[PDB]
Amino acid sequence: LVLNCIDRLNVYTTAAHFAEYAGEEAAESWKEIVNLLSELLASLIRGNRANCALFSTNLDWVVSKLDRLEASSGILEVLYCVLIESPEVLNIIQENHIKSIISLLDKHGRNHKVLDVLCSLCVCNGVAVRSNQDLITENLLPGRE
Amino acid sequence: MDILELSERLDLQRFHSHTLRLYRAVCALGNNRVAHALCSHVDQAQLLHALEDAHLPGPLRAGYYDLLISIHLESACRSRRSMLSEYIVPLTPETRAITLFPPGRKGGNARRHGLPGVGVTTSLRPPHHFSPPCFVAALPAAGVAEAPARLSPAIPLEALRDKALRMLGEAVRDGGQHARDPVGGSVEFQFVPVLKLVSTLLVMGIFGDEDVKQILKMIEPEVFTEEDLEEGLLQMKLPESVKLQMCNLLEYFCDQELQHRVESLAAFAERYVDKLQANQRSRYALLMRAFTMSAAETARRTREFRSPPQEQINMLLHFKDEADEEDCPLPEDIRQDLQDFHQDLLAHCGIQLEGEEKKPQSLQELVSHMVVRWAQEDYVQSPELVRAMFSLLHRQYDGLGELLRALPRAYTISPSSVEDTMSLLECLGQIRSLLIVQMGPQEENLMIQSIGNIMNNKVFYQHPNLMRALGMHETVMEVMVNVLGGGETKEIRFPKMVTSCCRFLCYFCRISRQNQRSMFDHLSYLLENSGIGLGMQGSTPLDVAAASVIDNNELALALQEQDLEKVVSYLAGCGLQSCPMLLAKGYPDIGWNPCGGERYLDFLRFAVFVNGESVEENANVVVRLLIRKPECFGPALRGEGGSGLLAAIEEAIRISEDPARDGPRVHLGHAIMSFYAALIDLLGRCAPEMHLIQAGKGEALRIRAILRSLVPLDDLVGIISLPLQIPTQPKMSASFVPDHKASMVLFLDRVYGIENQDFLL
Amino acid sequence: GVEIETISPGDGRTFPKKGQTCVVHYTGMLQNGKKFDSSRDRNKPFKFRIGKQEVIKGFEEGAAQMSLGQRAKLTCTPDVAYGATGHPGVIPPNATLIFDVELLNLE
Amino acid sequence: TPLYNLPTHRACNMFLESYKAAWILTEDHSFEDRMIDDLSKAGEQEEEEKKPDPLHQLVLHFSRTALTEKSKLDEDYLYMAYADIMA
Amino acid sequence: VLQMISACKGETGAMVSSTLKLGISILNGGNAEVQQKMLDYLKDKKEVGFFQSIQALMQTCSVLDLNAFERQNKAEGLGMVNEDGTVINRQNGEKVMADDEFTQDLFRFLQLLCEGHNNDFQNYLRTQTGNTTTINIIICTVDYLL
Repeated sequence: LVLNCIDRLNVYTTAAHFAEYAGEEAAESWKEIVNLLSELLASLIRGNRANCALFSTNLDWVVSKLDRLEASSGILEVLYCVLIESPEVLNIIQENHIKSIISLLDKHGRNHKVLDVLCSLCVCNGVAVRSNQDLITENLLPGRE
Repeated sequence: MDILELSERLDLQRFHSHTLRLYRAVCALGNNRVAHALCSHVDQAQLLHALEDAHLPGPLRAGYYDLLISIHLESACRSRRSMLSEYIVPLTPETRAITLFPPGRKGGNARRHGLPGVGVTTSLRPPHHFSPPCFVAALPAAGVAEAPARLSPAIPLEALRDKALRMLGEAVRDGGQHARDPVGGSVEFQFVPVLKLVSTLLVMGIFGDEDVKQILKMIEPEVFTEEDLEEGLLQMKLPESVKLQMCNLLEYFCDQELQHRVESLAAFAERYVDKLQANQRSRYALLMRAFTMSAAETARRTREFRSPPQEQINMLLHFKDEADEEDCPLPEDIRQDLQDFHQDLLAHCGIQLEGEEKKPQSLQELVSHMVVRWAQEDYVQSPELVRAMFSLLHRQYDGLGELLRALPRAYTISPSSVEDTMSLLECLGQIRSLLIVQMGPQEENLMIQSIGNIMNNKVFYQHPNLMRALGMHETVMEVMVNVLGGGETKEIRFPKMVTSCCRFLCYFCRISRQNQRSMFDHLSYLLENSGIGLGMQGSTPLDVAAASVIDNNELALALQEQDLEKVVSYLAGCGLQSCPMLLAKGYPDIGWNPCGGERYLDFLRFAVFVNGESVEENANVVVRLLIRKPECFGPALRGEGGSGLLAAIEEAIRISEDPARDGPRVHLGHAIMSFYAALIDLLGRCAPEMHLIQAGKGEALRIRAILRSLVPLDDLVGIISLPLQIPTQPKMSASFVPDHKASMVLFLDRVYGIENQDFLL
Repeated sequence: GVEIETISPGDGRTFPKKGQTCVVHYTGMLQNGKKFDSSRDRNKPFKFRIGKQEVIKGFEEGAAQMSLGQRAKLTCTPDVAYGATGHPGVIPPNATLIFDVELLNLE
Repeated sequence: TPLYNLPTHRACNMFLESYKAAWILTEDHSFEDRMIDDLSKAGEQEEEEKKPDPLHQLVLHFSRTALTEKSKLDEDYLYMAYADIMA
Repeated sequence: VLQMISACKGETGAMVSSTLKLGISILNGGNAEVQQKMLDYLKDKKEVGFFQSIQALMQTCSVLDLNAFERQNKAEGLGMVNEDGTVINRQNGEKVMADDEFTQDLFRFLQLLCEGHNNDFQNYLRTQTGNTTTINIIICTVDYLL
């Protein structure tokens, strides 16, 4: 129901000046409620081991809902908790997620959290992954600039 | 923007530190390709300039040091550390020329123990095999083509070692001068990275003798002069990480000392066994010269000839003292040498031998006093430092325990037989380095190629103690259980690699006996894992289980019972299954498992007869388990559901010639007849021994009655009386197998018995 | 269609034969970009043979018509040097390569 | 005949096994009491709420490993050896 | 020691053997101070599971059996001579019990734990009050004796 609520609140094409669809007293209470919901999910999946494994079912939706203009705060931290506290979802990561992460890094400035997430995305719990490392070294650094 | 700018642009400095962290994480645990890629960006000159510079900030200095460590001196260090617990000595005059070497110059037994790691140590470890980086070489056109991965980029080792030595000298000089400006802004950023670098270089084994002597001198210039100014690191207040680095350094030095000690003991052992062989030859010659005028000639002949060499060696050695008891067939010449060597070895360890601030004048006393001094300081808030400290303290008080742990991993290799040993060790190191990495196509191809290039080694044939030690069978089992289990239906992923593995398992079973038992319990775990997952075709581990118990006569007697229950339950489940792969392969849907049932019957055939006998306990247990479930051995066609065995074999025959139920190399009739032959052979081999034990007990009679009542008469004779093919147009495995008649004869002889009329018929 | 800008000072009238070994002292330089390789940084000349492939064909054909001690700017076209795939993680795809080879072999 | 005319490797291995099954590991050290006495005797080389320097950091470390999460623990031969030494 | 013995549950590995040996070593003679400290710690913490772990550990103890003895006798009968396999076929004939030392150590530790006549540990062991679960070790010990 939380995911459904987030999806229903995220039907806005820009979530900035589309408040006329809902009406008044909604435009001001948009960024704060989005950040509060993201932080609620964040504190929910933080600390628990089984919860991260249970929630690690649809990472594509989280990846797609990452660079949602204002959604830089939060959301990303949820993925970081999932990666740290559940090192088993790191098996179905295709090039689309890496491209989305690189686009987020180039679009939202030089944020250290993005580099931390990319750092945690290669090495697993004592086992290295050749595919993820090779994908990272050719997409994030295909050259320079 | 200038690197040296730390006061401003703090966010940029944090970003660069995290970028270095990402670079180090990418180049972690192998991946020589990204190693070369990073060598393209952060080249050799930049790394050396960042090394030599001292005005750099702390975090960036630590990041650059750890990046250089993880790029250049990482893979070789891991490979050499993975085999630091293995000690192998060859037979060269250099080995005979090295011993404990007491300081006899104005000394003797009551002298120093010598500086550890001064060289002249001999062992068998593979070379690092570096390669210079390059970027003007065109990539091969063929994709991979079983490429042997790559090699880490090479850097000048001597120049790097000299730079590290001068860096540590400058650091200790600055620490002695008590300057208020650290290199990295703190003591940690000044001491930890250089200590980590010098520890990695020391583990590398690049230093010679003068370098190690200088390092030991500058560590503590108080009790290392047997070979106020410049105070050592041991007399300086330092944080926790410096303590960890020094603890690792001391652990490496102690490991080197232990390796030297065990090599010296191996040389002494070779000399002692040579002397013992010479004395035994002389004693045999004198006995041959004078063999008369005696009464215990037969006893002496049985003792020195009709006895295993282990027992003879144990008698001639363990009776040398027996706590001052003698009673040994050896003179009193080598006994004095043995006692002197034992006393010298006990003096070398931490035993006073007399009674059981002060200058230590040694290493063990020095490290013990230093650890006590560190304990006497404030409470340590780092649990890992405390654990390493206590491990180092305990490791330096019980030499007997570490010696007893290290002796099973010691062996002596024949001279001029080191090339094969190096090849085997390099292959094992490659196996481990691919074990620490997740599986995939290229790495499985490399593993298959390596395990196919290890067969022709001329080492695995002999010396079972090499593989009994080390634990490489455990490594193979970990690899295979990683590729097989852990992912439910992921067992079918990556096939065609278990064939070489299973061949290796069977060979390791057939080598020796203790290895046979160990791999027996391990293969029991494997058959459980295969049963939880239905197994696989081809080189099934069930075939390995059948081939492992071909001739033991010891494991089957003490074999468990729940494993048989699991096996028969899996067989019943396969019999009640509909074989989804067979129907998709082009065969009609039949609720029976031909291949699985045949393999299970073949395995059960090899786990009953042992060595031609019949264990009554396992026989009755398997009979009770098999007959407890009526839904077994084909309940719908064997006769349980209301059919007949003769009708079943006639239907199988009618299917066999001109089949129509199936389409395209294994059909149903051959599988049916093979299954029936295997079941009847298993029943015949399960008969309660012979008439020698059936005349005294009633359990054998009851088993015989049940077996006779299970299958009716006038059936085996009718099957035998069925005509065969033309006796020698070409035929293949579709018609009657001549070995079926042998099974019929064996079952008739071992169950029904004999009479006149049936015998003549 | 490869342009060569020979620098006349540096003398040398010994053309490289086919089958022998000669050393180079080049430094890499990407087009409209940065420096990625430098033999001077490693302080070690690169040794390679002539006529046995093992290098870029474009680089070989650019360095063929050169004398001893005569540096130039060998611009390698990307369609034959590294192709549309390129080196995965160092050289971006379809990019020209610029080098300044310096000869110091004593033969 | 089985004694002589044998490769030196079998003799060396057999000697190693026999020396392993010999007067070694016969409790001829008695070093545990000496070490235990030598540790706790150093209470303060140069020193109310301060914890004792020896025999207390080890106990606290073992207790904190006891009170950790993630079900039970294994291996840890250090606690093995130390408990055996004290006993 | 009480925390180490309360961590491992059911498993009879070397962990439990070493903990029980240390408990024998420290409680030999029955010091009143140690018993008082353990009672105070158990009353303060009020942690359940230690009694459950003890009950599970003692429930899986070993007893003599006839089929195992027959198997051991058949193994000791040999019938063939292998490469010094006599000393490795059996662990000096301990295949029948393999747990007598551990069971004796555990029962000795329980005896040393409850040897004082304070009439305090007996009531706690029969029915503990600080926890919401009763174990009643006496009945389980009676079952083991039976």
